[PDB]
Amino acid sequence: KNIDGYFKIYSKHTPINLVRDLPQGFSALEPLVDLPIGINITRFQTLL
Amino acid sequence: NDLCFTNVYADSFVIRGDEVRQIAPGQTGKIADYNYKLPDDFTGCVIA
Amino acid sequence: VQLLESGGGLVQPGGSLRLSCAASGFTFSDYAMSWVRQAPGKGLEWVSWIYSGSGNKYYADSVKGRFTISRDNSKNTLYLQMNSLRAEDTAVYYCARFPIARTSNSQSSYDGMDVWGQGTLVTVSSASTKGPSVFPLALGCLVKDYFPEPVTVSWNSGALTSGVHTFPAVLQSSGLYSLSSVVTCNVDHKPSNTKVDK
Amino acid sequence: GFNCYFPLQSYGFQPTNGVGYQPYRVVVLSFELLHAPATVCGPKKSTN
Repeated sequence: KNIDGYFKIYSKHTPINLVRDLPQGFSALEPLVDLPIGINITRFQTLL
Repeated sequence: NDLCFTNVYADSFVIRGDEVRQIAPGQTGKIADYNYKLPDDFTGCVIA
Repeated sequence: VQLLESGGGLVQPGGSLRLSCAASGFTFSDYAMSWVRQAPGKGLEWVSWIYSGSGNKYYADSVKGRFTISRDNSKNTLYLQMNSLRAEDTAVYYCARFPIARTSNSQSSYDGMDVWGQGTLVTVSSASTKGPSVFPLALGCLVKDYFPEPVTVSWNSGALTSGVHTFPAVLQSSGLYSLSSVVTCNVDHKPSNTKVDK
Repeated sequence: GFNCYFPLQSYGFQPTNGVGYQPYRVVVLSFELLHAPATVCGPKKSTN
């Protein structure tokens, strides 16, 4: 998320058992790190 | 120490003693005009 | 700013010697340097010009090959090796600072021969030296039979200054110069290194 | 050559030079603040 230039990543790593789709249940994403990037962003990718 | 800025730039070089007074805003000569010019609207410091 | 020349003296024809110009009061590496020749009682004849040792050295058309100019920025000195000297080169050599670097606001003799040293005197002649002989005359004293020019002549060792007229020496049949100071006389001949009080 | 001078001249930095000719190291801190979040702050005084 990008608020006030700040780029914040919330995250949570969960041990699961699944092969497709997203599991049921509820888990809140704890804040992980906030980055004072201050720049605008509109697009992204992934790395594999 | 009271203020905060987006970023700092340390511009490091070596000049002559008689030439240090050429690293002030609005100064003219052979270092200011020809080598390293500081704008008159300078927000920073010079450390020699 | 001062440029002091050394090495002016008696030279046998076809000889070799070295003018050394110690330059002080300015950043020696930033300004070009030059040597300028002045025959006794004649005009300024440019000798040579330099700015960097690895760069191009410029020489007068009459001295190409027999002269060599060089710098030493560590010693702040300008050197001139003159070899195979010819007769017309008997003269006074001035070491002149030729500024070539103009800055924005600082306007300074850019490309003008800015400051000239006292200049040494080189005599290219096989004739030997001879001590001056004073001949007192308005009081006066005649310094005859001294070789070579110049000789420093004064009244009362510089104490009496007003009215002291010195006329340039002459080249006599014997080749021996002569002046006279008119208003004791101090006659100091550096090449023969004699100080005479008459 | 003439009218073709090398643009850069060297500094003659000898230990015996007068102070006006001695090599002075100069660091210019240029401070920039803008819409990007102020990221370089000074030490935040903390009491007991």
